[PDB]
Amino acid sequence: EREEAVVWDILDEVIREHPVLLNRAPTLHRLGIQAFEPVLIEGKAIQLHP
Amino acid sequence: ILLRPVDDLELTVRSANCLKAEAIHYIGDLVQRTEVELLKTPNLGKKSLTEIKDVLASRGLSLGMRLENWP
Amino acid sequence: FGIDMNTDHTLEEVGKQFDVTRERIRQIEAKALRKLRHPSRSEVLRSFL
DNA sequence: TCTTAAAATCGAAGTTAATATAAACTACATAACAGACATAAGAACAAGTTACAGACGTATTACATAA
DNA sequence: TTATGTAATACGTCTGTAACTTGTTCTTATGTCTGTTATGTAGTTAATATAATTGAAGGATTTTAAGA
Repeated sequence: EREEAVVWDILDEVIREHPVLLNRAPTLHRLGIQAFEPVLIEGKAIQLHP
Repeated sequence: ILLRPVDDLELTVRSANCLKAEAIHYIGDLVQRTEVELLKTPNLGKKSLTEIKDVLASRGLSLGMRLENWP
Repeated sequence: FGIDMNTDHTLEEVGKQFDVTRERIRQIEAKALRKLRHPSRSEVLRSFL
């Protein structure tokens, strides 16, 4: 909650190679949900590969 | 460990009694004194001293080191 | 206190364990309490405040 | 074999946070709330019972001194 | 050489501390009984009066049972 730095290093280590699932509605086919490796970025928006 | 008070050593009431009677309050004050200086304390006998030695040696410490500029 | 046990017990049936004496049970429990209060074996419990 | 009324269905997320009309008196039994008392449980003090510690006193041996 | 007398030394030990334990004694929290008030239930009223009720609405297609 206090958002210390070591929390940020721990977060990097947990997300190091943990894939996440991205989805967009409507899910017309199975390509509407795909797994990506996350890269932590400053901001509030998800960056998507073109 | 050098910054904990004497009671942390968990001394027998006889021991803690004696060392509180000589105003020996800090483990530095325990170590800078020697065995003969403690054996001269009234009511501090040989077996009391040996159990002090055992318990203090449990914590990686011993009697008689010289601590500079204590405290 | 009833740890790992279905019911809590008062001094009576705690005495009923070996010797049925009240003040000895109280003094034993108080000795155990100040022994646990010792800062050397209570840091792991102080974190739960 | 041909009308004719029913029955069922009709994309995902996302957000979203409600209202609003329209018998009285009497009699009885029961439940709830408050107060006081007795009881069981704990806190406090003091005593007794017991072994061990801590330094002293003693006993023993060896060195020194005296004959 | 040997009695003697001091001195180191090791072992009992008398006493001071402390642990274990009980008596008992006082205090308090709780459970219970009892008395009083509010709540909840129930019964009755005697000009005469005698077939609701309120909406609601541009649907478009299929399939499947009743009626003839």
